[PDB]
Amino acid sequence: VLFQGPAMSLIPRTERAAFLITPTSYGKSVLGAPLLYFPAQVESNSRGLILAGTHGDETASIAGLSCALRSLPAECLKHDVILSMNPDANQLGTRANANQVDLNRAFPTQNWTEHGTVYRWSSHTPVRDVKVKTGDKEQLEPEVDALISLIELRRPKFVVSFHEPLAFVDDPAHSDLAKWLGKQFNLPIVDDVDYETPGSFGTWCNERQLPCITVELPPISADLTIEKHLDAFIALLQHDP
Amino acid sequence: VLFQGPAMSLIPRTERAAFLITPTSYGKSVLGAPLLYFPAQVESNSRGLILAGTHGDETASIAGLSCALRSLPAECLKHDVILSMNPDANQLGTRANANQVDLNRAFPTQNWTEHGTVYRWSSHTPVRDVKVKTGDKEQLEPEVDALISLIELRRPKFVVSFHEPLAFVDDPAHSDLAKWLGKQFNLPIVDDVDYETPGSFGTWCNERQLPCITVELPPISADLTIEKHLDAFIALLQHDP
Ligand SMILES: [Zn+2]
Ligand SMILES: [Zn+2]
Repeated sequence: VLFQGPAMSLIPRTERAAFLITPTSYGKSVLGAPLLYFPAQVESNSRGLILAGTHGDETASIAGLSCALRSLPAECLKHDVILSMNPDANQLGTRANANQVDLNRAFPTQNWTEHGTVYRWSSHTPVRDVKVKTGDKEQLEPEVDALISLIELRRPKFVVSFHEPLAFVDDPAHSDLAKWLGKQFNLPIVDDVDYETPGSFGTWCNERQLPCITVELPPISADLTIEKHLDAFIALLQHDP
Repeated sequence: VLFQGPAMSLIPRTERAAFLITPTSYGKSVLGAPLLYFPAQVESNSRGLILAGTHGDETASIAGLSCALRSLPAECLKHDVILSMNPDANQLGTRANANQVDLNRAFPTQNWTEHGTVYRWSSHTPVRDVKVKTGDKEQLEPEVDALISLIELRRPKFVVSFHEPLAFVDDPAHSDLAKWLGKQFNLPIVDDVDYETPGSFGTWCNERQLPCITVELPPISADLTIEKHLDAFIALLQHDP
């Protein structure tokens, strides 16, 4: 290697409480909060979508993505960013939205059904047994409906979605983007996990041929996320795949 | 000791995604989300107020308090509960609200001023230097205004407020409640920290003679919070001080 590639130049730390990009609303939550995204600032053929907050209690990734976004000069942002697609679940401290619907079981995939499912209470609980709803067959959850119209409208080339706490990069298709992510975040890659489950966002994306990678952080606090992984998020925000 | 006091009886784990208490709104956030509290269910002379989410990125305590609340039989709840008093900052992944105001520097205390202050970027950053607003002298932030009317209306006997990541129980007055909290959460007690700062909730409470204890968790994930401290939150929700 001939020289270390340059350090990213960043908004000064002292200025980082501000958002220099005014977000645009793409909808309204069940409780009536606005759903927000920060539009990409660079024109390019590989503009995609970086997303967090599918599950309202997986917040280390929301904090890391928000800190990264506010650390990046505004004109460097290559992708649309949604800090949280489920704002009600964030203020309720729940995995599910305000109707007790797991939004990752609520996309209208071909195999979607109305029967509920169960999620795991905490990472060391031996079984998944917390009952959770998967949606109404007549009407999408508004956070789902809204994310779907946004993707229709903006056409990202890919989505990277952040979760916790499974500690892996979930790759739908042996792809370089997933390898690059595993190296950035120092996490192992697994191949094709939950891309067939009724209503998962990965299932939904595969049906549309949309590359969708999920990065599952380990169970780490927001503070450790900022201190260990800030650069990995910032890199991602500027990354060409 | 003659026998171990009885285990708390809890809603079955399988049923815990539901809230059995319908919350009441006490206001609206800057972005227009509802501000919610769950009313105490037991009549008593010592009803108080348990609160989290002053800072939008301190979410381990929101998750723990929300999981505790949904674990407790509804009729056992002795205190009002606010899972998050700053829902916009939760969906934005920021410490400050949507106007970049630190809500713990925004209460109308006697010594409140309009000058901004600075908070610490992460727990191992050597100085506080992230600039942050403290409010408008003509008008309260709506999350502050709303919490203040709620306290006026309900008259709690005490407030316990959850923060992260300082790892201590901040006691304004050498009190038993703070000792009981330090023992429950296994955290050291410190005495009179930040109860004089302009606009802090502790300063504001002291001026009204309202006992206000702050529990600062260490920097821990939500998952570890649920697994190590769930019982400590559940106990608190039923505790007579
Ligand atoms: Zn998740
Ligand atoms: Zn705090």
